[PDB]
Amino acid sequence: QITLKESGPTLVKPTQTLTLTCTFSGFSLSISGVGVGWLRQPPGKALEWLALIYWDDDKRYSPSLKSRLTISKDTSKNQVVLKMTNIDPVDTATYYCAHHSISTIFDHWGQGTLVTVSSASTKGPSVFPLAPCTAALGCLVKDYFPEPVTVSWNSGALTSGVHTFPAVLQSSGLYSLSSVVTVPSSSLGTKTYTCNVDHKPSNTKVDKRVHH
Amino acid sequence: SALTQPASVSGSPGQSITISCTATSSDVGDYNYVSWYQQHPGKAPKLMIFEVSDRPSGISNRFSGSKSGNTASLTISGLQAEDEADYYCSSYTTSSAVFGGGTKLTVLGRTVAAPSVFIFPPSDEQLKSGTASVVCLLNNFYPREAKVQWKVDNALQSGNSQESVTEQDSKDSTYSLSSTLTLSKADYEKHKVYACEVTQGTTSVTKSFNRGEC
Amino acid sequence: NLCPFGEVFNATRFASVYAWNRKRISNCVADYSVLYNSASFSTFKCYGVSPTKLNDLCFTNVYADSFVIRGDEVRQIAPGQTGKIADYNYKLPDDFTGCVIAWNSNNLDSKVGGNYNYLYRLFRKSNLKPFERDISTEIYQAGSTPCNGVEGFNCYFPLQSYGFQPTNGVGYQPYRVVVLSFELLHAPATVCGP
Ligand SMILES: *[C@@H]1O[C@H](CO)[C@@H](O)[C@H](O)[C@H]1NC(C)=O
Repeated sequence: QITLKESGPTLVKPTQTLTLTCTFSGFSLSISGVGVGWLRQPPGKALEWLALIYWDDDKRYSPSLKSRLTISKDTSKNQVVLKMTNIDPVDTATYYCAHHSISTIFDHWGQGTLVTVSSASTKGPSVFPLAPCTAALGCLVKDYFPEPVTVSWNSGALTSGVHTFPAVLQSSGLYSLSSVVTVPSSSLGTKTYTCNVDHKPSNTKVDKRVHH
Repeated sequence: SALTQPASVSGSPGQSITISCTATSSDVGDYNYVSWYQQHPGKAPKLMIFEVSDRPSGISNRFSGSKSGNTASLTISGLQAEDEADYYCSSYTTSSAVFGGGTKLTVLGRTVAAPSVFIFPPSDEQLKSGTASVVCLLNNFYPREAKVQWKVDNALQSGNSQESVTEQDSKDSTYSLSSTLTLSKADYEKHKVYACEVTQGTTSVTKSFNRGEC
Repeated sequence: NLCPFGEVFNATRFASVYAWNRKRISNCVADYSVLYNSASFSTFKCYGVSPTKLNDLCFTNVYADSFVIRGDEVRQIAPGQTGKIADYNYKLPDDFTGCVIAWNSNNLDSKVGGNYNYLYRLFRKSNLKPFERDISTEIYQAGSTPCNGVEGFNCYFPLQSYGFQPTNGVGYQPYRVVVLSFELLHAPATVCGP
C-alpha cells in the first residue's frame, strides 16, 4: 500500500532551519507522472501547499515561500526532504507529506508532524483571576513553556461545571489557557474557590484564590 | 484566497447538503482538476472526490461532485453523524496546488442550546506587568458554530484575539469556548467600553463592562 | 506471434515531436482489437485503409511513430497539412497509407507550474520531407549577422518548450500520438490481423 511518513524535530527556534523527511513505501518515485508533496496546516487554519518534487527531479514551490524552501529526493533511501530556512513563529503547523498525481492533486497523506516554533526557554505560568465586574469564575494561566500544565479546583474536590480550555501558543512563543468553573451566586459568599495550577516542566505549582 | 468555500454548513441525519468552492480568479484556467478532502479532528485529509466528480475506490456513493462555471460542489446525501468533519476543496493555479479555506460541516445530533455569556476584565495584578487580557466565555452551547466579536468603544477589533474550544460534553454534547482579547496596558487604558458580541442564528448577545468601574 | 503494440502505445516515456521515435513492426499478428477496445483515444483517423477491415489486411511492413504535441496540433498529423509541426517536426506524405491515433495525456505530461520537458522545433530554413527527422541544436540565423553558436538579436535557439499546464483547456493539453505506416509491397506480407 502507498504509505508516507514525516519525521523531524518537534521544536525549532526562530531564524533556524527546519529539516523534515518523508519516508515513503508502496510506490516508486521513478515512474512517470508521480510526485511527492509537502504541505502544512497551522492549528485551526486551512491546508497550504509548500513544495513538490517529480519522478524526474523537477521541483515546484509556493511562489510566496520559494526563497526559503528547498526540496530534494533520495531514490535509494525512499526519502523526500524539505528544508525551510529562517523559520518564524507563524511556521508552527502540522507538516504533511503526500503522494502526487495531476489527476488527484494529493492522495495517501501522511499522519503529520506538529512542529512548534518558539524561542522560549522553560518558564512557569502566571495565574490571574477571572472574576466578573449563577456566577462564573476562573483563572487565566498565562505565559508558560513548555506544555503541559494541569488545572484543578479546590484540590480536586470541585470537578462539576469545570471547563479547562486547551493551550494556545501565543505570538510570544509562550502558552496560555483559561480554566473556568460555573458556581451558584447563593453559595459564592460562604464557599471559596481556588485553582491549582501545576507545571511539572519547571517544578512550579500556583494556587490562586478567586474572589466572587 | 484562490478558492472560496462557506466557513460552515449544517444538516440533520438523512438529509442532503452541498458545499461550494468558487474560484476567485482566472488563474485556475479550465478548472478541471477539483479534489475534495474530508478531515476529521487530529487526522490527515482524506480524498473523497477528484477531477470534479470521480470517486476513489472505497468512498461511499453518498459523496458526489459537480461544477457550474467557476463553482465546484460537493454533495453529501443520506447525512450520517460520522460525516461531521472539515471539508476542503483543492485545485490548481498556473503556479500552485491551492485550497479553499475549509468548511466545517455539522450534522445536528440534538437541539440548539444557546450559550451563557460572561465577560471578564483583566485583573489589576496583570496590568502592573504591562499586558491586559480580556476574556469572553461561551458556556454549554450547541452546535459548535458561534461568531464572537470584540468591540472596544464600539470599534470592531481584528487580529488581537484567539479562540479556544473544549471537547464535546460526553453527557449533553455541548461545547464551551473562550475568546481572549490581548492588549498592552497603554492601549487598554485608552478606552472605556469593552464588549464581547456572540452571534448564534437569530440572536446576538453582547456582554460588556466599563473600565474603571471594576 | 502478437505484434508489440503495447510496447508503443503503453510506453512509459514518449518522445518530443522533433526527435520522434520509430518502431519497425514485422513478422507478427497485429490484433487491432486491443486498440479498438481502448476508450482512451480521442482521434483514430485512417488513410488509404479502412479501420473496420484492419483485422483482415496484410502488410509487408508496419512502422509505429510516437511523440507528444498539443491537442490543437493533432490536425497537423495528416497528409497535406501545414503548421510548425507538419512543416518542421513530423511530416506525413500526400500518398499516406496508415492510421493516426491520438489520446489526451494531461494526467501524465502536465505538471504544476508547467511541464517543460517536451520540445518542438520552432525555426528551420526549409520544410521537412515526408518522414524526415531533424534533431540538430544549431542556432537559427534569422538575420544577416552570423551567430557563431551564440544566442542574440535574430539568432534564436531552434527548439521551444511547450510548458504543459494542468489549467489549460482540452485543446492546449498534451496529446500522445502514434502514427501507423502500412507498407504494401509486391512481396510476401509479414504483418497480418486475426
Ligand atoms: C495498456 O494497458 C492497459 C491496462 O493497464 C490495457 O487496457 C491496454 O489494452 C494496454 N494497451 C495495449 C496496446 O495492449
